Amino acid sequence: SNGRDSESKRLGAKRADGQFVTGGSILYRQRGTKIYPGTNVGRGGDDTLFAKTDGVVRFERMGRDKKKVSVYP
Amino acid sequence: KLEITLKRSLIGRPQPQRKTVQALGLGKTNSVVVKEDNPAIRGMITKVSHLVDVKE
Amino acid sequence: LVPKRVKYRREFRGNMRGRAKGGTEVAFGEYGLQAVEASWITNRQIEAARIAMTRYMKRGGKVWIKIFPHKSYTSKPIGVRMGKGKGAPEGWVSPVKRGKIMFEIAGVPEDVAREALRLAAHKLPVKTKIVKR
RNA sequence: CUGGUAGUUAUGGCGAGAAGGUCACACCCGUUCCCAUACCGAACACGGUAGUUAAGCUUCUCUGCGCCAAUGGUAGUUGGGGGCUUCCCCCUGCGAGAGUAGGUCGCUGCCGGG
RNA sequence: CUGGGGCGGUCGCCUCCUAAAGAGUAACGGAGGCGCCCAAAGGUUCCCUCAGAAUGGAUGGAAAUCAUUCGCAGAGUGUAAAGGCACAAGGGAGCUUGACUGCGAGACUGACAAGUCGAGCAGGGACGAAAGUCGGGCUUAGUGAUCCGGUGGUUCCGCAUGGAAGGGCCAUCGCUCAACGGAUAAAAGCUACCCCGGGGAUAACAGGCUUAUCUCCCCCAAGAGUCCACAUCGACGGGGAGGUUUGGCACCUCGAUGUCGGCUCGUCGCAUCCUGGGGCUGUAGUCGGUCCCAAGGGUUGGGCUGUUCGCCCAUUAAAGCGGCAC
RNA sequence: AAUAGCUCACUGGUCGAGUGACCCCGCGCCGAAAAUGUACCGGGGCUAAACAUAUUACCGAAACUGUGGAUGAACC
RNA sequence: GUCAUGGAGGUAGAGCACUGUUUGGACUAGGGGCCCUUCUCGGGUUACCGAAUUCAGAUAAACUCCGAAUGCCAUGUACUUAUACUCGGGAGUCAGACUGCGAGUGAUAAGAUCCGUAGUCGAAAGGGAAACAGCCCAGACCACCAGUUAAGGUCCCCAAAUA
RNA sequence: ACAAGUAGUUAGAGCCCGUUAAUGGGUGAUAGCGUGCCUUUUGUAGAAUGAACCGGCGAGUUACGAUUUGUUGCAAGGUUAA
Ligand SMILES: [K+]
Ligand SMILES: [Mg+2]
Ligand SMILES: [Mg+2]
Ligand SMILES: [Mg+2]
Ligand SMILES: [Mg+2]
Ligand SMILES: [Mg+2]
Ligand SMILES: [Mg+2]
Ligand SMILES: [Mg+2]
Ligand SMILES: [Mg+2]
Ligand SMILES: [Mg+2]
Ligand SMILES: [Mg+2]
Ligand SMILES: [Mg+2]
Ligand SMILES: [Mg+2]
Ligand SMILES: [Mg+2]
Ligand SMILES: [Mg+2]
Ligand SMILES: [Mg+2]
Ligand SMILES: [Mg+2]
Ligand SMILES: [Mg+2]
Ligand SMILES: [Mg+2]
Ligand SMILES: [Mg+2]
Ligand SMILES: [Mg+2]
Ligand SMILES: [Mg+2]
Ligand SMILES: [Mg+2]
Ligand SMILES: [Mg+2]
Ligand SMILES: [Mg+2]
Ligand SMILES: [Mg+2]
Ligand SMILES: [Mg+2]
Ligand SMILES: [Mg+2]
Ligand SMILES: [Mg+2]
Ligand SMILES: [Mg+2]
Ligand SMILES: [Mg+2]
Ligand SMILES: [Mg+2]
Ligand SMILES: [Mg+2]
Ligand SMILES: [Mg+2]
Ligand SMILES: [Mg+2]
Ligand SMILES: [Mg+2]
Repeated sequence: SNGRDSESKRLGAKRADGQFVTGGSILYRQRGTKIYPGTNVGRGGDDTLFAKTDGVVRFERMGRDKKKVSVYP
Repeated sequence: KLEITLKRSLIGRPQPQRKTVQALGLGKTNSVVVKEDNPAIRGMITKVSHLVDVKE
Repeated sequence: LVPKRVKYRREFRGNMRGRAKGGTEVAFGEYGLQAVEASWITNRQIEAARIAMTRYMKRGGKVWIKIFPHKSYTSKPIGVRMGKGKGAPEGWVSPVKRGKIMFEIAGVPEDVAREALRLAAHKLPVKTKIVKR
């Protein structure tokens, strides 16, 4: 009566902290905001975080319990 | 300046160890290599200390 | 001893590596029966050991059962090939890791406590040591 | 000195106690006008400043709650070895969680009035 | 597909655990969902905060609504689960249709087919004073290709030419094709009358591993035994040995390891049925019981059952239990 | 049968050195029965030729080295 | 490959802050036993249950206030090393096995089965483990009546200690 | 004619020879080592398959297309078919 399961959705980080990315590069795939959009980063309709401009990826803390990813040129 | 001698076989050893031994420049068993004592080389030696012998 | 209900009817056997994380020091009674090596203690073994302790005390002093059988285990009947999903739940066990005080007793003199606990220990599949507070 | 406005994982919070006030801030008085209530000038908005530090507000004290937190030891564990292999032990490196000594009633920037 | 095959179950998609702190990861492993819904449950502006408990109040009861205090979420989030969410992604109200057209640097994911995210540009808008946000919904299921048909549109083609027929292109609709990458528009059984190609890749016999089960031996000792745990037994539990059972596995053999019982011939083990020696006895005696040593020899004629086995008749010192391809 | 009877505990005497509990560790013992033949060290055999801790010599591979030869690649 | 630096990520462990499972107190609510002037409306008792409540103590694959070691992604102006990628021509493979470690299924059985991860076999001769694909040591270009060592050994079979 | 043999191989006396004359030939007491070949397999000395032996015969070819590499000729050209 079991035997079922969906395809795995290859979620999680797609570029590293300190890595140069082009504009539009997906940084993080996630359900909801495990990580929040930082500066020069946007949240897609499925919570995908992406670089709005070229630059270096930086994962920072944004207040005790939360976390964010920025892109600094 | 270190003198590093490969004293055990790489047969039976995991890839990481083989790749470290290769990067150290060692070949056949009892091969010998002379290296400048750095933290980088010392770190390699630590990973394969059970395979090699180290002089000065 | 049986869980009143369970989130999941079937469950991994698990493992018994390491010293029990808690319940390694007698905390309620004077004397305790400490597991020296790891083993599954079934509810049928806990009852056997409890009655053996209790009968010898003659409704005198207290008996704490410090382990509870939280983990179900399943079996396949004889004449059933492997596969076709997990077998039906058989019984209930407490994975007892080494150093876990399984029973404790107070309100009887040392000799009776020490005797009660050796009678209890002979019903358990694990090497035991009698320890006091 | 106080109003505004930021930054900083609560060492910044909560709770308790106390003091202060046209220099702002506040409550406070009114519903004529703009504007309000799925009813209500409570709120929101607008017009006043008789009244008051009681509250918020600001400053000061406190470790009751939280929060932060070593050292040491232990668990675990990469690699390397042993066993009597439900598991266990030794060597090398890394090393928690808990608990404890202790720390904390914030720190930092700009702007206006004083 | 399948721990042989059949029967049963399953077949596509989503969430979790398994999954070993990136990603990925199997089993007829453990749990649940889906084949939609919504004209607002969508967009935007502005405003807001839930559950529960305590206490007091008419019908009012434990629990309706009202008021106060305490309440980081113990609520909610259309719908499983996970990840999120109180600057709310949760709750109100006003206006709206961005649930827009053309696209799209660049990424993710993927054998392919497909799938996913996307700043930004233009057209023309919604809301907003503006900033700005808006290419559906907190996120991730809600789907199905091609071929062939149907309808709509069209500065495309139109077989001498003008037309037309018909085709193309753009948009959209029609099969549980669900065995969900869909053999066809259209598909059930028996074979012991069978045949060929193959396989020890895979079952039935025997062997092997395993030993749950089985037989035997033990530990503990509550009980039983006229008193009396241990003459003889022994619950609840616990620990072994053996490899005769019931099983598990599929490792040898399918270019054949060809058969249950009986007959003939035995041989071996000892966990001993008899006979020999001994300890204990609930051993007065007789007749027994039980354990230790002991494998030298011995260990049956019939009736019924194909029957191993069993039951029965009649014997015997005894009518032992196992192994050796049962 | 009840009595009687023998014995201990508990004391002086003789004798003239040790004697009695409990806990921990090492190594051993019983528990230990299968089928052709010893048959659960390969054998012999071992009281170390076993085990523990420490040490040092040697043996031991087609490993590595020596000598000679063949050969692939790369670079001068 | 290592060093350094940065980062994502919730496993081992641990913990009980949440969710479930759970033991023993203490504490009141109540209902049910128990007696009852009573209409069981109200009292007095209880250890018969009880749902909260705190105190102490446990427990988890599908719990997490916490959280490693490793592994992974990057960066470097670091030190070693020698591959990488792209496009073409040609393949074979799609029965795997065992061992160690981490899991599932199983009985925490299997030389079982199914993944992960490393190794060896496969496709690897040699030495050791009596014999013994998968264990330990170790990789055979050819010749040598040379040498040194590995695992494993050194009383005899049998090379070396009756060290 | 006291021996346990995948039949050899390495070591090797003894005896008998004498060549394409070179660290030669025949035989082999005795000692060490040693599980045919092929196929098929995770794995075969295999108690899996195939072959009694010897000899002969016995399996990727050709045509026409495609593509790619090499060679040669000519080259913004190259080349003819019937
Ligand atoms: K026991
Ligand atoms: Mg999966
Ligand atoms: Mg969407
Ligand atoms: Mg190894
Ligand atoms: Mg089947
Ligand atoms: Mg099977
Ligand atoms: Mg993962
Ligand atoms: Mg025409
Ligand atoms: Mg399909
Ligand atoms: Mg017939
Ligand atoms: Mg046939
Ligand atoms: Mg088979
Ligand atoms: Mg098959
Ligand atoms: Mg069989
Ligand atoms: Mg056989
Ligand atoms: Mg198999
Ligand atoms: Mg045959
Ligand atoms: Mg006997
Ligand atoms: Mg008969
Ligand atoms: Mg037979
Ligand atoms: Mg060599
Ligand atoms: Mg754990
Ligand atoms: Mg966990
Ligand atoms: Mg297997
Ligand atoms: Mg493995
Ligand atoms: Mg093969
Ligand atoms: Mg080999
Ligand atoms: Mg050998
Ligand atoms: Mg072979
Ligand atoms: Mg030597
Ligand atoms: Mg010798
Ligand atoms: Mg002889
Ligand atoms: Mg002779
Ligand atoms: Mg034969
Ligand atoms: Mg033949
Ligand atoms: Mg060609």
